[PDB]
Amino acid sequence: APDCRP
Amino acid sequence: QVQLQESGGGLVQPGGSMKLSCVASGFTFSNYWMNWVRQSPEKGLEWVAEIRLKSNNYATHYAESVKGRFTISRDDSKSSVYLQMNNLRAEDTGIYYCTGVGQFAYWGQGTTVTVSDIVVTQESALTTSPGETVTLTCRSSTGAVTTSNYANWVQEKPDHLFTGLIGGTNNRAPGVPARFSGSLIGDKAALTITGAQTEDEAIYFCALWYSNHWVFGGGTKLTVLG
Ligand SMILES: *[C@H]1O[C@H](CO)[C@H](O)[C@H](O)[C@H]1NC(C)=O
Repeated sequence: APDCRP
Repeated sequence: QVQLQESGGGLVQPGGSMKLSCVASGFTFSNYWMNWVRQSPEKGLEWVAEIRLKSNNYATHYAESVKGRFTISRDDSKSSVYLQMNNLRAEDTGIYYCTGVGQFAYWGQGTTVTVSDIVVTQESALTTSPGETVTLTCRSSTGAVTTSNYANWVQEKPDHLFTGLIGGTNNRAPGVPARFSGSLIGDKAALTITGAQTEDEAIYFCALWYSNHWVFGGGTKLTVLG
């Protein structure tokens, strides 16, 4: 996955 | 709230070098990956490079078109990201944007550089009126779009002003109006405007993730009449 941090 | 301020563009010769800079404020820069994306009339919106976090050893990835010529770097103590561009070609001409966060909420104003395969498909144009519901779609040449493509939607208004709307398929970016929503419908990604407004006249781009790179669609010109 990509940058999935909120 | 958030500002990404680019600099360093110009008018350069084929074969030359140039370094772009982007300074961030209003969010915790060091906690997010950063990207460079470029726009040209010929090749549309094109993802160029990403850089990850200190905890990832600042891992980088590049588009095949720039690999071995471009280098992305960051300085967390200055909240800045950079793009070193060597051996420039005519095809590198465009407006260069730094962008990131969930996954393309925030965009810089762009800096112009003038030098002198998966296909993601969107509707070329759609026409609506105020108060209507309009749905834009985003198809992959690879097959069905899934949540593993982390579909993003971004809006371009004059003059080359980008704002991210939706990331991770259906997550609305902070401060984005409630009339915008993301979905997956019939194995395409979709952006719906539930009650279109005159100010929503704009170009809308989708971006899909494939393992380690982004592919942007061609954009949809939405006209809002009446
Ligand atoms: C983002 O959240 C996702 C949930 O899909 C994963 O837990 C992922 O590990 C998180 N992203 C990063 C960059 O750590």
